[PDB]
Order: sequence, then structure tokens, then C-alpha cells
Amino acid sequence: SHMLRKDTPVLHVDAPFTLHLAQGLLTKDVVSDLYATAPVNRTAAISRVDPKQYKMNLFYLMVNNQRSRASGELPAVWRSLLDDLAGVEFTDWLSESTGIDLHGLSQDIGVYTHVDGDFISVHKDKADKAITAILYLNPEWPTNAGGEFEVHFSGDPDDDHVFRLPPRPGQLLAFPPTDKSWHAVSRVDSGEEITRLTVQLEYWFEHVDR
Amino acid sequence: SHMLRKDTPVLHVDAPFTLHLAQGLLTKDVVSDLYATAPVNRTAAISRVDPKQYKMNLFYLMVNNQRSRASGELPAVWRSLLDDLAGVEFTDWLSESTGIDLHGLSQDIGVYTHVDGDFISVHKDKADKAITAILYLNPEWPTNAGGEFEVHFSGDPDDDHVFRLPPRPGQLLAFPPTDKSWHAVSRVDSGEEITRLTVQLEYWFEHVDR
Ligand SMILES: [Fe+3]
Ligand SMILES: [Fe+3]
Repeated sequence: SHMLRKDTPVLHVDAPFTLHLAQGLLTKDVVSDLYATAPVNRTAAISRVDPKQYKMNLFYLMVNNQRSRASGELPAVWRSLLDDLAGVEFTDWLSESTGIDLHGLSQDIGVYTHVDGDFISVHKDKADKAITAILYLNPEWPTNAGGEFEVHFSGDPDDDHVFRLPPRPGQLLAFPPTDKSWHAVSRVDSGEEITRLTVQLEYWFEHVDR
Repeated sequence: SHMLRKDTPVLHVDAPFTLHLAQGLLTKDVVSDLYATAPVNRTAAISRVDPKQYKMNLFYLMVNNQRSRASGELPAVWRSLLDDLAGVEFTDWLSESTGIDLHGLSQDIGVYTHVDGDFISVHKDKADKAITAILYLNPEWPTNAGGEFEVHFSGDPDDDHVFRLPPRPGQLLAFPPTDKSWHAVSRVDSGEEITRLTVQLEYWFEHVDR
């Protein structure tokens, strides 16, 4: 559609693992529009806390290339973003950007929110999918509130060698699940009642209604 | 010395040009110590504004492996940072991190500050040096104040395809001057009287007192 800029160049990161980064996919005005109309009350709370640990809120706009019940009755701007993210034009851009062609795959689109106390511990995604892409929809993220994408250099949960990237409006991070794809989300520590808004796009190999 | 952590891993960026990124070289306590004692009043104002344009403040702690007059009478923490940045242990780390060996080269160390209105336009460094490394010494950089390292995808000054990285305490960016090494520093736009503090390390091939 008209939302995502299909001409934005990407940063290829060969560093501990393949990682692709883009900024400016959406204007600040559109991200503000999406954030103010965000269907955050449609999320469900999930958490795992015992020896990938996490605590977050989630609901799926699309599972296995099929729009969900929760994807109906959306604000116009969210209807447009879902159309664009599910469309062929964006899959073109993301397939050209990451070097993996994603066209015949089972696509999942979910809306994630992280509030104060939410986190995702160090882990590596499941190997049975081609690409995970994270779209950041916060107009402004405070600088000492956590909620940062963490590039890790090992799976040892005691390791503190980290490279962090804060959310930015219209930013997209995309990476395939490689043996080295260790990543995490630092605990959101704001106190000023802020909400970390993302949309994750998963491209699976088998077409199941998971 | 005891300042810079010689065991921090690096992010290799193969994207539009070779770029290496590291965080946590210094603790937040040391960066705060360096910033509060920063010899910013030893800088000189420089600027070029006509068709690499810039506006900034600068003075050199070291030119051609030789400590300058301005490098004397420094606070103890700045004496230690200069010793560490000029030492063999750090040149080891930076040579291993970037893949270029920097030992027999002519090293320049300068202290740069950018205030409100300061900037560096899109350009590509001179080809007669091996590596430029930028050490960021702001304890906290506000999120909408400019002063960001800009990864550009062409030399056209009308091009607005950019990937930006904000300053972080103890962060280091390092890259060789390749044909594609287009970069810039967005104009500092704070209004709250803030100072962008960096230390640049240049490794030249010829040993001249430039
Ligand atoms: Fe994950
Ligand atoms: Fe430069």
C-alpha cells in the first residue's frame, strides 16, 4: 500500500550473526498515528519464568497467511499497515533486503507490547522459519528505560557482552535464525507508564495454523 | 591502562561500507568522570560553509604519535584515557577488532565537541589513512537533539537515505575510508545547552606533523 517506503536501503550486519537494519520505513506522522490508535487492549499477557524466559503482551493480526478475528474492526491506519505488511510489494522489499526470498512462505503477523517490567531473555529463535522482522512503532523512546534489542555474542545467560539498539519510529530489524542468532530485549524500566509497541513478522516454512 | 575494556566484542557492518561498532568500552561512571572533567575550553572553533562542510570545536591531544602541548596539565582520568588510547594494548584491541593492523602507523588523537548548531555534512574521509575511530563520551544523549552519526548511501547532498546512530557512553565506531564510506553528523538541535563530546583516533600512513 502507501504505508511502508519500499525504497529504503538496509544495513547488513555480518557481525555475530546476519542482521538487517532499516530506518524511515514510516514517517513520524504515520508512526504517531499508528501508536495513538494502537489496539493494545487486544493483546494477551504471556510469560515464562523458570530455567527463553519472557514477559509480554501479544495478539496475532495474521496466522499462516490468514487474517485473524482480532484483525477486524481496526482503525483505518492499522488496516492499511496490515494490508501493506501482508502485501506482495513489502514481501518484495523484505526479500530483496535480506537476500532470502519469502514469497511462498507461511507468514505470521503479531502485535507485541512491552510495559514496565516486561522483557525477553537471551535466546535464539526456532530454526524452522526463514526470517523474523520487528517493526518499531514508538514515536519516541526514552533513553534510559530499557526495552532495547540486545545483540548477544553467546547463549550463556551470565554473559553481559551486549550491543543494544533502541526502538526508533519506523525502524525495522530482520534476521534469520542462525546458530549464532543470540538476542534479547532488555527489561523495560520506565516508571512513566510507557508502552513499547512492535509488530513482528515471522515467515515459516510449513503452512500450519499454529 | 585500566580504562578501556580490551575484551569487548565488536559489530562488523558490511552494509554500504565496512563499519565496526562497540559498546561498553568504558563504564558509565568513567564516562561521567571524563565528561565532567572534559577539557572542552581547550578546543578551537572551526567551520567550512560553502560548496565536506562542517562547524565544530577541536584540539589535538596527539599528532603523529607525539603528545601535544594541549595534552599536558590534564585531569588524572584524562591522563589515563590518553595513555590507554595511545598504548599498545588498545592498538591491539582495535587492530584485532577491525581486521587492519595499526601498529606502525602515525596516530592522531583529537577531542571534538559539537554544540547547538554544530554539524558535519555528508562526506567521505581522505583515503590516506587506515582507520578512523570515534569514542563517545556523553553520559546521556537526548533523543531528539541531533548529533547522530549518519550512515549515508551516496555522496549526493540532496539524498536523504540515512541510518543514524546516537552517541552512547563508552561507544566506539571505527571504519576505514572506502570509496563508499559516506557519513555525516546531524546538526545538534538541543536548546538545553548540551555538548556532544567525542575523541577521534586517526591512523595515518605517512608520519608527518600535520
Ligand atoms: Fe526472538
Ligand atoms: Fe569524517
